Amino acid sequence: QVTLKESGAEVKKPGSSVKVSCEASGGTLSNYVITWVRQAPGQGLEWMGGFIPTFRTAMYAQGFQGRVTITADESTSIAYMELTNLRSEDTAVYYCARGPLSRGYYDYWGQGTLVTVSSASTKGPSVFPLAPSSGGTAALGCLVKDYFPEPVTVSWNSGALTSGVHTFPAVLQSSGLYSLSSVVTVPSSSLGTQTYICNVNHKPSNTKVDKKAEP
Amino acid sequence: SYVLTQPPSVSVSPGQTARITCSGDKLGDKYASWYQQKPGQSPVLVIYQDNKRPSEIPARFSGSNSGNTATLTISGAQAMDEADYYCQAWDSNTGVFGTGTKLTVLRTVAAPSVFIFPPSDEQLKSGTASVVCLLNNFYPREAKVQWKVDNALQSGNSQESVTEQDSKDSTYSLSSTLTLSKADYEKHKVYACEVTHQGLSSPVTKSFNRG
Amino acid sequence: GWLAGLFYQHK
Repeated sequence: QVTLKESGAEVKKPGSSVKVSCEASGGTLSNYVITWVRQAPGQGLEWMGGFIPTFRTAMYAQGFQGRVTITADESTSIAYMELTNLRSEDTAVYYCARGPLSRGYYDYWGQGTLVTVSSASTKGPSVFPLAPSSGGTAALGCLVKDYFPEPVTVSWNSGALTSGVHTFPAVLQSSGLYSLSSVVTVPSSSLGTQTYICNVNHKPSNTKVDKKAEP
Repeated sequence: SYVLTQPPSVSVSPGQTARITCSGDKLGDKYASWYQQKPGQSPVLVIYQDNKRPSEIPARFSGSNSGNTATLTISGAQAMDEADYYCQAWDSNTGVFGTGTKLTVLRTVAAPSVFIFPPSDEQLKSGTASVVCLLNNFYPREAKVQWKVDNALQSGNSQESVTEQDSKDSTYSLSSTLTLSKADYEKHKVYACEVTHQGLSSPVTKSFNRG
Repeated sequence: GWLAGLFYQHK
């Protein structure tokens, strides 16, 4: 399958401009339609526009016209989207997608880029262990508190531990900072024979924290 | 503006048939597309040109478009099919996605496993105390978490978060955090999380004594 | 115009 790789998550000030890249790896963007679609958190998909690199013609949603620009570089097989005059309502996951010419469907999508539009300062999380003070099963976890913006990625034992893992959606605190928890259920007997380390990465503040959850 | 209306939620018992509708004005005259989006993942094309299926899509997925309605049909629905589904058609030279439907795949009632976590020493040194209650692997989604500090019902000092249905077992998990200042935290002994759910004959209380 | 046709299929 053609893989569409998009640039990293970003925080942008209102009134500014954002540029998202979409690299086609193992395929081409020539003789195809490259389209940008966005999704605000907990909301639906919204079509922004399309571009045909070969015919050098774009078509933008009437509501994005004059504020969005879709471009492509032939030698690199990379598409770009530029959204100017950013507003709080522009906070969304931006997806790039490829589809056939004269066919308005999209068979290949990128992973998406979260673009947060805020005046607020970037802040790395404080990571605290959640350990019990339960029968055959115990729960351990990590409390990822007071961070901004989203996202935060959490893994257990550098990604080796995946089964029994629940990473909860972040909650917005009254302070305007995000808080999240990540839990793992394990056998009670394992709390004395095994190590459980939660790895937290917050790319916007370039923070990386490894925390052991012990009872 | 063109609006493509979809029901916000659709439920299916395993093995049964899910029908997700998309309602639009001249819909039958347009080619409809359908996308599947699992929690935290990119959309996947499931149907194009009203009823065509991409190579990687099981034959249990089918489409139809007539008059003012397109329908996505999922025969023998499985836990694997839990996702948000979006219809898509063109109008006035613009790609229009439908309202979106969350498809819930039913399972048997599962009571939650309840766990309470006291605040870490590291957090108490910061000035705040977060007490965490976990409700793990329950079904259905409806559950009530009641915080009690020294038998006193708490209000306005907690926030909760629920996961989407699990891809294999079709359950939910819930996390609730009670935030207090270190000073208010040290004025009390008993910290309790009281849980109500369909699968519980009586409320389940998980507690600890500070210290 | 006629370019819109490269973006989707008319039924």
